[PDB]
Parts: sequence; C-alpha cells; structure tokens
Amino acid sequence: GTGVLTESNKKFLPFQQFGRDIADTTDAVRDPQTLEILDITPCSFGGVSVITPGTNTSNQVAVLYQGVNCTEVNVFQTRAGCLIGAEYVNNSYECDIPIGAGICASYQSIIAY
Amino acid sequence: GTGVLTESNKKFLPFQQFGRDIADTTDAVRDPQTLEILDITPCSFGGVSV
Amino acid sequence: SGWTAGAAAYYVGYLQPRTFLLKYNENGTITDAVDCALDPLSETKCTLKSFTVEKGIYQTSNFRVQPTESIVRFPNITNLCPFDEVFNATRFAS
Amino acid sequence: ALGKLQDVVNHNAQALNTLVKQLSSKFGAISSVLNDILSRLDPPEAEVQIDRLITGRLQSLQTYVTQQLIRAAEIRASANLAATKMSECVLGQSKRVD
Amino acid sequence: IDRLITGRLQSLQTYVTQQLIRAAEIRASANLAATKMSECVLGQSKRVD
Amino acid sequence: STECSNLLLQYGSFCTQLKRALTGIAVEQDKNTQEVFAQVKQIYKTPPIKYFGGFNFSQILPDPSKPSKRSPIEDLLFNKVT
Amino acid sequence: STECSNLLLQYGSFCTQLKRALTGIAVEQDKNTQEVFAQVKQIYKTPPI
Amino acid sequence: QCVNLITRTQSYTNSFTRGVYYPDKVFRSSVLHSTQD
Amino acid sequence: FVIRGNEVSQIAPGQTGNIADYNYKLPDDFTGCVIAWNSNKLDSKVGGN
Amino acid sequence: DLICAQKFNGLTVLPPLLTDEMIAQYTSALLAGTITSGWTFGAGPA
Ligand SMILES: *[C@@H]1O[C@H](CO)[C@@H](O[C@@H]2O[C@H](CO)[C@@H](O)[C@H](O)[C@H]2NC(C)=O)[C@H](O)[C@H]1NC(C)=O
Ligand SMILES: *[C@@H]1O[C@H](CO)[C@@H](O)[C@H](O)[C@H]1NC(C)=O
Ligand SMILES: *[C@@H]1O[C@H](CO)[C@@H](O)[C@H](O)[C@H]1NC(C)=O
Ligand SMILES: *[C@@H]1O[C@H](CO)[C@@H](O)[C@H](O)[C@H]1NC(C)=O
Ligand SMILES: *[C@@H]1O[C@H](CO)[C@@H](O)[C@H](O)[C@H]1NC(C)=O
Repeated sequence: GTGVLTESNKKFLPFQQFGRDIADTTDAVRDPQTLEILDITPCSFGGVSVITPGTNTSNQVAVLYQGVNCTEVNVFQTRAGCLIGAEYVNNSYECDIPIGAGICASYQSIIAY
Repeated sequence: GTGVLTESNKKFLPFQQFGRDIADTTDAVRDPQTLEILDITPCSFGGVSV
Repeated sequence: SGWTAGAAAYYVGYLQPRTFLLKYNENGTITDAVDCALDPLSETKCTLKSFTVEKGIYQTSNFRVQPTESIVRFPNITNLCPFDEVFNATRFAS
Repeated sequence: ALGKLQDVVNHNAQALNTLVKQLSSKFGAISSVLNDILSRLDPPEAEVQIDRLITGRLQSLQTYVTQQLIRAAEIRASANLAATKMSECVLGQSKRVD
Repeated sequence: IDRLITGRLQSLQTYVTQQLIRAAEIRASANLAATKMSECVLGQSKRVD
Repeated sequence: STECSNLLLQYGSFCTQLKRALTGIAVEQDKNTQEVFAQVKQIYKTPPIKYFGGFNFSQILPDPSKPSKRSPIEDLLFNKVT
Repeated sequence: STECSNLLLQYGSFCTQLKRALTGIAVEQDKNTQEVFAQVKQIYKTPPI
Repeated sequence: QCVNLITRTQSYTNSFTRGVYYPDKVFRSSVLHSTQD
Repeated sequence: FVIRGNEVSQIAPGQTGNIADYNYKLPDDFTGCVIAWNSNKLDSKVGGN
Repeated sequence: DLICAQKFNGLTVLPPLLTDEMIAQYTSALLAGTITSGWTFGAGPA
C-alpha cells in the first residue's frame, strides 16, 4: 500500500495486527520486525480546477487545489481550496468565474475577490 | 464491412489508407489496386412504423 | 591526417509515453497539437477536446504526491524451510 | 441571451456523439470490432468477447436512455411552466409578482 | 481487476443516477421557493394556501 | 452480425424497454409543444390596416415578405440558434 | 494502480459522463440559491431606529 | 580497420513543439483526436 | 471412433481442424461428455494397423 | 471519520458559492425592502 506511516494512539490488543476504518480499508498496521502500531494515512491529494478566461482573451490560468491547505501543495487560501496564480483584491465586484465560498475570479492579470 | 462505395472528393495524403468520421466511423478508404478514394456509405436503413 | 576535416550538428531527444491532442484540418494534415500533462491550460484543452477554451473554471485532474521510496517489512526470523522432508520422501501415505 | 435552447441542442448532440463514441470501446475485450473478433478467434471464447461487447453497449444505451429520461422530465417541467406563462401572461393579465 | 472495475463502475453510475433524480426534486423545490419568494415576500398573493 | 443478435436475444426485453422509453419521450415532446402553443382552437388574423393607437407591433407580427411567415424577432431567434 | 487505469481507459467515456453530470448538479445547486435568494440587486438596510 | 577520428561536444536546447508524428495510418478531417503514445 | 493423439483437442465445440471440419463436427451448443482412452493393445499392429 | 473515509476514496464535497452570511445578507435585504417599502421594491424602485 501507498501512504504515510505515523505514530498511532490506537490501543491494539496483543492479538490484533491490522486496523480498519468504517470503510474497511487498512488504517493501521502492526510491523512484524518491531511490535509497534503504525497509522497509515494516504498521501496528500486533491482535485485540480483550472480557472481561465477565454483563449481569445488571454492564455493566463489560475489553479485551484480543492480542499487542500496552501502549506501542503500569488498564493491565496480559501475555504474552497488553495488558489495559485490569482492575486486577492479587497475590492468587491460582480462574480465572473465562481471559485466558491464567496470567492470569485476575473480577468482585468487574473484577480480573485 | 457492408456498404456502397461512391466517388469521393477527399484528397488523401499518400500514407493514409482508412478514413474516419468525427465519431471515428469509417467513411472513406483508398483503393489498393488503383490509387483512388472511395466514400464508404453503409447501406440504407430505416424504422418501419405501422 | 588521412581524412578531410569536417563537422556535423544534430539534435537528439527521447520519447516518453504521453497523451496528445491532435488537430486534423480539412486536408487531413496534423496542423497543431497540445501536450496534456505539460501545461494546465493545455490539460483543460485535452479535457474539453477543443483548442479554444471559454471563460470558466474547469475540473481537469487530481494532484497527488508520488511515493518516493519502497520499504519492505518482513519478520527478522530466518529459518531454512523443510520442503525436503515433503517432496523428497521415499514413501508416501495412502 | 439564447443560451438555454442552445444548451438543450448541445446536450442532445453531445449525448448522441458520446453514444457513438461508446462503439469504439473494447470494454475489456480484445477488439471493439465484432468482425475482427470473428476473424481472429474460434467461436467458444469469441462468444465471451462478443458477450462483453454486448453488455458494454447495453450499459452505454441504458445510460443514454436514463439521461434522456431525466432531461425529458426537466424539459417537461420547463414546458409546463411555459404553458402556464402562455395561459397567464399572454392570454390574461397576471397579478403574480415576477 | 476487470470484475472490480465493472462492479465499482456500476455502483458509481447508480450513485450518479440517484443524485440526478434528487437534483431534479431539489430543483423543483427551489423553483417553488423562488416562486414563493416572488409572490409571498415581494408581493401580496391572492392564491389560496 | 446475426450471431450477435442471437446472443442479444438471450438478454430478454431490454431493447424493448429502451425503445418504449424513447417512444414515450418522443411523444412527450410533441405533447409539450401542444400545451405550450396550441392553446386556441381559432386561428386569428390581424386586420390589413395595422394602426393600434400608435402602438407598433411590426417586430412581433409576421412578415409577409419572408417565406417562413415569421416575425423579425422570430427570424432573429431562429438564426441565432443552431 | 496504473494498469487498473489502463483497463479503465478501455471502458470509454463513462468517467467523463459521470464527472459532467456531477458538475451540472454542482452548478445547479448554486443556480438554485441564486434564483431563491438573489432576487434583488440592491442591498436594502433597516433604519437605525 | 577500426580507427578513432571523431570527437564530440554537446549542448542542451529546447525542443519547442517539434517531434509530433502521425499515430496511425488513418485519414481524419477537421477533427480533434486524443491519443496516448 | 478412433483418432490420432494430437487430434483429441479437436473433439470440442467450435474447433478448427482436419477431423473437426471433414470427419466429425460438434455443435456450438453441445452438451455432454468426451471420453478418450488409449488402445495400443487392441487397435494397433506391429506391421501397421 | 466518515468524511475522511469519503475523501480518501475520491469523494469530495465542494463548498456552496454563497456563504451562509451572504445568504443571510440577501434575506436581510429582502426584510429591509419589504418592511421599509412594501411590495414596491419588487416591481421597481423602493
Ligand atoms: C413601426 O416600426 C417599423 C420598424 O421599427 C418602422 O419601419 C421603419 O421605418 C423607418 C422610417 O420609415 C425606416 O427607416 C426603417 O428602415 C423601417 N424599419 C423596418 C424594419 O421596416 C415603421 O415606420 C413603424 N411605424 C409604422 C406606422 O409602421
Ligand atoms: C524479530 O521478530 C520478533 C517477532 O516475530 C520480535 O519479537 C523480535 O524482537 C524481532 N527481533 C529483532 C532483533 O528485532
Ligand atoms: C497495381 O495493379 C494495377 C492494375 O494494373 C496498376 O494499375 C497499379 O499501377 C499497380 N500498382 C499499384 C501500386 O497500385
Ligand atoms: C488544402 O487543400 C486545398 C486544395 O488542395 C489547398 O488550396 C489549401 O491550401 C490546403 N490547405 C488548407 C489549410 O486549406
Ligand atoms: C533426495 O533423496 C535422494 C535419495 O533418495 C538423495 O540422493 C538426494 O540428495 C536428496 N535431495 C535433497 C535435496 O535432499
């Protein structure tokens, strides 16, 4: 399996080796060589959205990493995700390209507001 | 396949043999004996309603 | 110095398994193309199957950090396993 | 201004194009062409290959018909609204706000 | 792997189909709510109930 | 392919179900057009002199010069939808 | 799994269809909120008394 | 008769948009075709 | 019947071969059993049966 | 741990475009227009 192996606070009983979640996917593991419980988490991932104006207008793009903090990926942190390539502007305008959570983007460079 | 082979106004490039539609359906072919282009039109069909 | 002095200039590149989007014109010649992976905008062009992308926000793919190395964890106990007692036995049972 | 009708036309054309594109899918079989599977294979596992193509094409066709049914329900709701507007805004004067 | 793909694909298509039907129901409810916003809040309605 | 149809016969009435559903959709479209547009059983005509107290309806009334007998607005709507 | 995705490529445009349907539902929800609540383009204020 | 006469220097440059070939022998007209190759 | 040793795979539905096409053809929807056993003691001669 | 199990298998929840405070600001504008101006703001100037 692929993931990160971290410290676990799960009190495994001595007979128990594997750990499973509500999804019945491998969540914790007991190493045979040293009898310690390793918490398995999937590596960092998320969805990628490309914010663009028309190609008749410009070829500049912005990238939204959805549900991803900006420390684990012009960098702006939204509730929708981490936005790269768009600068935040404190001025409020009508929504042009919807990002989410009240944030929209427009081309004027690409700004987010 | 099965279809009529009508005359084609398409000018193929000489390495190409088969031809396809926008929805990748074969619409044309070059003939190997005589280097000419033929439009493949599969045979006439219809819904019969009573 | 038995041979005439000369020079030759040539470029060498290597091929990788990539997804491309090709534009076929009305004469059948590939006139333009986009590489999907290299550019976000070009990945949007590959997703929309078009060279002109309208204004909007487009779900294209998923970012994922790749694994860096492989670790194999097996028990430390090493014992020679007696398969010779099974398969090289002179007499078997009914 | 005329986006909505164009969207309806686009959705119908896109669905039909997608359905024709689903005839090029192997669906885990050796080929997407039935005649090729006939030509390169003897019958008793060609039955399995053609069965895989048949269940893939049934899945595509049922997906298309279900999407068409949902879109038909949406268009029927829009047309019932349009008939209500024809009765109440054109054939009379309405006190209903907006 | 092909059996797992066809099972998971059928599960995903089932989920998307129920999501589309629920989206149609919620769109009908939201169109009703927009009508009530226009006719009960932005005006006085003589339609009974 | 005839043996493909022989294999398709083993799956039952799936094709009949899909054909029946699409026939229902097809008749529902014509039905929807009938409740939207066929709301009067009398085909009314405007008078030959189109004076209505200064109100101009030429952009919504049909154009006799055009073969489609459509209004200028309706002709624009038909040209702008492809 | 890379080979599982390679086998999934042989099933065609099913995943594109599911993503397109869910994107339509997702923009439909925001459209529903716009029809219900964004019925005025002026943000009116109550007087302080 | 193997004799050594050639020396060679090298630099690195940009491929730009070169190197694209026809993935098959199929005529296609005014379309967009996506291929993995 | 009696056949050659490499021809026992041809006694099967949908097989292509010499005896499958010209001697014994099985239908595609065949139901039943095939039995094969050697006959050197009875169906062979030292001068050639 | 249901949300993490959904997220780890590719099922993500997108946020709504309007936040709760913006929907509340829309309803406050509707309240203020209705109380201060009646039905007149729905048919033109308040
Ligand atoms: C009613 O409207 C039509 C169209 O708006 C008027 O026709 C225009 O008349 C002016 C002046 O005669 C011309 O310059 C325009 O080219 C006409 N437009 C078209 C589309 O024909 C018409 O004059 C108006 N009044 C009456 C009484 O019909
Ligand atoms: C080897 O594995 C056993 C468990 O099977 C463990 O008890 C022991 O401590 C391990 N030895 C070392 C040197 O880690
Ligand atoms: C093939 O045979 C035909 C028949 O004569 C001839 O016209 C043609 O030139 C030949 N060669 C090719 C490459 O088609
Ligand atoms: C295509 O073919 C026609 C006819 O041979 C030629 O005139 C034209 O220059 C070609 N190229 C393009 C881009 O149309
Ligand atoms: C197996 O048994 C034979 C005698 O029966 C012996 O000669 C041979 O060395 C044995 N092989 C192994 C691998 O023990």
